Amino acid sequence: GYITKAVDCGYDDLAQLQCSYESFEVETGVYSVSSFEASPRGEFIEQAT
Amino acid sequence: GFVVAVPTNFTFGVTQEFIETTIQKITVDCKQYVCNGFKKCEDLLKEY
Amino acid sequence: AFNKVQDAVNANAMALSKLAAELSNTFGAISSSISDILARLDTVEQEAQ
Ligand SMILES: *[C@@H]1O[C@H](CO)[C@@H](O[C@@H]2O[C@H](CO)[C@@H](O)[C@H](O)[C@H]2NC(C)=O)[C@H](O)[C@H]1NC(C)=O
Repeated sequence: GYITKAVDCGYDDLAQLQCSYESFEVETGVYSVSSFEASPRGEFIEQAT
Repeated sequence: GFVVAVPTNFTFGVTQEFIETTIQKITVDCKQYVCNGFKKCEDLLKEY
Repeated sequence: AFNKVQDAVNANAMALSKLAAELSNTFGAISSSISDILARLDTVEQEAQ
């Protein structure tokens, strides 16, 4: 019942692969992956007077 | 005996035919397709 | 040619696990269990969940 291992899914690209396919054993290949990074945003406001 | 129709002249005829061997390969980013990077959408998608 | 013997065993088992896993989804309801929807809501709100 104890958590044995974990993966931070935004650290590098192997971690994005493991979290995008939701498994720890990944079976040699070439894979397309998703993004799990935060990347804090800004603001672009432009209205007329 | 019997009658047989035997050729006395000929040509060469060409039949054309297409056989498909492959399709276009596509991978989809499912998270960006469904939720467009919104955290409120991504918590509602865990229920499915 | 031996890897196709195992990929039929895996295909037989992947069909059965996609049946049992759709019973723990809530699909946007308050719970994945009918006996909990019947105990927390009233008769007009039970039918929508
Ligand atoms: C088989 O058929 C072809 C075509 O029907 C004949 O070729 C013709 O020959 C004459 C005389 O040489 C020419 O005037 C025509 O222009 C030819 N036609 C074509 C389309 O090439 C050929 O002679 C025939 N063979 C026999 C043994 O009868």
